[PDB]
Amino acid sequence: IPGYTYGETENRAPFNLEDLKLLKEAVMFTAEDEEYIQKAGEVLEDQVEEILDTWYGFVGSHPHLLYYFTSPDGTPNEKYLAAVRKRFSRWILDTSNRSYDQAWLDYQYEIGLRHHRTKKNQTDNVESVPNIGYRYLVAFIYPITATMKPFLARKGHTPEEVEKMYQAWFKATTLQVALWSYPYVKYGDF
Amino acid sequence: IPGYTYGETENRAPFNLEDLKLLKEAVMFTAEDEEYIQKAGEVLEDQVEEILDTWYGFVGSHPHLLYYFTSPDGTPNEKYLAAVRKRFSRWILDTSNRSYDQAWLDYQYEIGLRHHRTKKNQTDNVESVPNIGYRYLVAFIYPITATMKPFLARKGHTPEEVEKMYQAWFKATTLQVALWSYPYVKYGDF
Ligand code: HEM
Ligand code: HEM
Repeated sequence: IPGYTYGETENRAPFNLEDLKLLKEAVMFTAEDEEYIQKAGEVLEDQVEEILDTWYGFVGSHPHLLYYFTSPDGTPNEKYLAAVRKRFSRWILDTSNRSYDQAWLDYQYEIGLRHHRTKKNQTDNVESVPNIGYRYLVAFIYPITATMKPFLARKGHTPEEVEKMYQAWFKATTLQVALWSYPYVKYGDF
Repeated sequence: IPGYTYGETENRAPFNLEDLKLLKEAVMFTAEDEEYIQKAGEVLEDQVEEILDTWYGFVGSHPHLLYYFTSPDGTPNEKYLAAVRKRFSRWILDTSNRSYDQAWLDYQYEIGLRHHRTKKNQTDNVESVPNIGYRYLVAFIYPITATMKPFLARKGHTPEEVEKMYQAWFKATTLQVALWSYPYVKYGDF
């Protein structure tokens, strides 16, 4: 997967497992969620192409969102979209299947950097907008969860079990966006 | 309510109603959510004392969270806790009842400043930790929604109605924390 460097990044994250422990506590994430996030992964894995179509369909319906994938002429850079899409697809699996350990934290730092002006447009060597306003990274916690919700019911568990996979995904997505804030936030304010 | 200055803030927010419309789109908030957030705060009005108890009970049971309300010697400042609790109580109603317009936006900027080192500890004239690390503001999107969830069902609405009130609360909470990122974010990166 071009551009995908999980576990082999150039930098160690500026946060460690003790930071992660304390943030899991803030998001109410426990060993029970670890179990249900894996089950979410099992439910979602064969539905990935439909998930991506649904996700990028949302992004594409709003010009000020599609904007972050645009060439200077205001049109979508289709090379950029395609390349990112393969890494997003793998992130769905990573969220479900990776241990949230130090290597995981290292890639969380890398993903933040990539949304931020620090590294945006460098992975795919494209000309696009320099920065994704942090306001929308936070905003997107909601649609990520709303996108996944229908797919978690299709395979075909009880409302009680679906709710647990959904709640685990919500906690896991919030935790990640919190980490991704690091390069956006004024030094010492994170 | 001491320190509560809604509609009476010193400054205008660096964001406007056009920003708010674009952020609402990013969190999938529509006229349909206005109706159910209104209903939510009709359901929640009666139960605010129990909600506050549950909420500060979560904060209180994690030393690194209770931390943010502590005096320099490490002990919780009870004056600070009781005063802020009155404004948080009002915020529950404001989220449900206020029209999200320019004056609401203005109070959003104020709330973010109060969590940040810019205005933390001034409203109540207390001496406490200087800054709430932004990682936890994002993290708290989760427990805030989890706390409201049980209370939204207790007035005997249908499961689809409860779900709709919850999803509206989730959208609205996410929208607010995105706006509160303003004083935390590197100038120009928001
Ligand atoms: C909950 C919030 C979000 C999640 C879970 C998410 C997910 C991801 C993932 C997994 C990648 C690939 C990372 C890699 O390189 O391995 C990525 C990159 C990217 N995302 Fe997001 N994203 C979020 C917020 C946003 C927002 C608000 C936008 C704006 C439309 C956006 C647009 C992009 C763009 C343009 C890239 C390519 C950045 C680059 O040049 O490297 N993302 N995103
Ligand atoms: C979803 C995220 C959060 C929400 C919805 C929220 C809600 C609120 C509200 C409504 C207020 C009072 C605003 C006013 O003055 O009218 C407040 C203040 C405060 N909150 Fe939060 N809060 C969040 C994140 C956090 C976090 C992570 C902490 C860490 C414990 C925290 C602790 C405090 C403190 C210490 C104050 C007083 C700040 C000051 O000195 O003015 N909050 N919060």
